[PDB]
Parts: sequence; C-alpha cells; structure tokens
Amino acid sequence: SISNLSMQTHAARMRTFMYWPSSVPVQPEQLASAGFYYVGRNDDVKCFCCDGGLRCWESGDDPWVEHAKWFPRCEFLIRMKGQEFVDEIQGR
Amino acid sequence: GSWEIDPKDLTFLKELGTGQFGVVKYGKWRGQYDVAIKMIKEGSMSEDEFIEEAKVMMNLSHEKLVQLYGVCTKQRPIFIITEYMANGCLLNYLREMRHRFQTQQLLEMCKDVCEAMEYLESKQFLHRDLAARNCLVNDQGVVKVSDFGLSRYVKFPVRWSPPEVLMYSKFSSKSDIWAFGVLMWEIYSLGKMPYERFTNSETAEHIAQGLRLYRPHLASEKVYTIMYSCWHEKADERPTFKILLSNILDVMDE
Ligand SMILES: [Zn+2]
Repeated sequence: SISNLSMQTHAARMRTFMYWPSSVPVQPEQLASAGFYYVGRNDDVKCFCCDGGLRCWESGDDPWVEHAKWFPRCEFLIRMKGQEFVDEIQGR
Repeated sequence: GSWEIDPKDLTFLKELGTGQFGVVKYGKWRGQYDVAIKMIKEGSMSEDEFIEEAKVMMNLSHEKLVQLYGVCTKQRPIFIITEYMANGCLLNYLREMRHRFQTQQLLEMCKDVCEAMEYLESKQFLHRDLAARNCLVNDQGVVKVSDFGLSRYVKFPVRWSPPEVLMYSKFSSKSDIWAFGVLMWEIYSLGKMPYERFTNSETAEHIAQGLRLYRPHLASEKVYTIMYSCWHEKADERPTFKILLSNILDVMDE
C-alpha cells in the first residue's frame, strides 16, 4: 500500500523541494527519484510509500542506499532497485 | 470514565520493550496518529491505586510533559495510551555516544526538564522520583517527563533522594529540586551512575556527611553552580524551578 497519496509521482515529489535549503549537500532530483519529498522543516524528507522519515543529510550520500539501510521493507524500494540490492545494503 | 478509548481503532506496530509496570508497544490510533501503548501487567500495580494515578495524570497538560491520551479498562490487561516518544528513555539516549552531544545541547535538555517541573510546581504536584530513567525523548530531541506520581503505587531511588527523604522520609517541593540536580549531573555525565563507587547503603550515609556529586568534564563552572544550588543541606535554601529555569536561560545566553 501507499502512505502519502499526493506524492505518488516524481513530478509531484519535486514540487515540495521549492523552498529546500541550498546548503544541504544532497540534490532534490536524487531524493524525488528515491520516493522522497520535502516535509518543510530544515532537511526532513518522508517517503510516499513507507512514510520513512530521513534527516541530517550529509555529503557523499545516496538516497537509495539510505532507503535500504533504514527501511528495507519499503515496497517501492524493492520495486525500483530490486531485492538483490536491498539485501546487499542490509547485509552490512 | 469519559477518558476510555476503544482499542478497535488502535493498530499495533513495534514492541518498544518491557519496563516498569508493564510492556510498551508503539502503535497508530485511528490509522494516522502516533501513540505509545503501556500494557499494565496483571497485578503489577494496585487496582484501587490505578483510579487516583489516572485521574491526576488526565487533568494535567504541558508542552514539556508526556501527555496521557487515556485508558482501556474494559479488558485485561489495562492499557495506558500516551504521547509516542521515538528515542525513548533519556538515560539510553545519553548513554549512546553515537549522537556526539554538544554542551549547548545538554543545557537545552536541562531547560526542557525544568520547564515541565515548573508546571508540576504550580500544580503542587510532586514527582516523588525524578531521574533520567523516568524521562523520555522524542525524534526531535525534546526531553519530556513521565512516570510522575507512580512512586506511590505498585530498589529505592537513594542516589536521587535528599537528606530529609533518607533520614526522615519527608517529601517536599525541594525534594524534586535535589532529584533535578542529580538528573542535571546524569545529563552532563552522559548517563553515568551517580555515586558509582558507593553502594545504596554507603550513598545514604555519605550524603548525610556532606558528599556532593563532582563536576562532570562536560559541565562548566556556571552550570555546575546551577546543579550544586539544588544540593543544599537545608531544603529551605534550595531554589524553585522558576529560579532554576531563570539561571538556565541566563547561562544559555552567556
Ligand atoms: Zn519508502
């Protein structure tokens, strides 16, 4: 099932990053491709499928690697990157 | 009644662990609001005492207090639905060095506890047992107070007890002040045990002899004077949470 109805599409997820900080070393295009949308508070991003919240975004981060390390049960994540990837990230 | 909740609307999600009185389970009430479900173990607390415990915790609300959402009495075990605090116990939150806490952040935690304690001070409510063990932290890092009044229901917190509570068992508003002082030490020592080298029996004796907790490496002279003022032998010379918050906010802007 889906957690947030409004953010099902990448185009809709990108619209939240209108007032996203230009300070954070993570590009919104990467986050929106990984099912994330800006909540409105500093660097808080939630998932549309698993409602997975993620903040304190540092440089040299991959929104997909963070999606698997923290939320491996995410139905969208296994659909996009595949279970083989998800198990490899969780395997460490 | 009038505070009773139908468990048909509740949806359980993750067992947070077993603590005092019962097991705590994270759930979602009405499918959208985050709730913490305390499942009171059969016969752990007194049934008659559960009447006064709930009633006093209901008609009490604060920005820095763990809000009680209600009860579920019409089934065994009896449920306590409250405000969900993601990080859980403050003691475990401090003990995890994987946060790399700043002196300004630890002082902000003291502000949060003091703000809540000043509310209980105005309501003439005594915590009777104030420590990191009875404090919870949400996802944002905000520290709130819980398990209040629960000391009179259902080993003893000797290390948080003032001399009058030890020698004569006299509870006052200044007894929680001493407990807050030891809690201020707990935060700056990062979940370290107060009077670790001494047993509970030795702790009671040494407190009466004038021994006070040392300044932790994190706390500055100003902040140590704030927690030391709480440890006055004569309770009459201990400050109030109104005076304590004043000093906390003054040192915050220094
Ligand atoms: Zn997800």
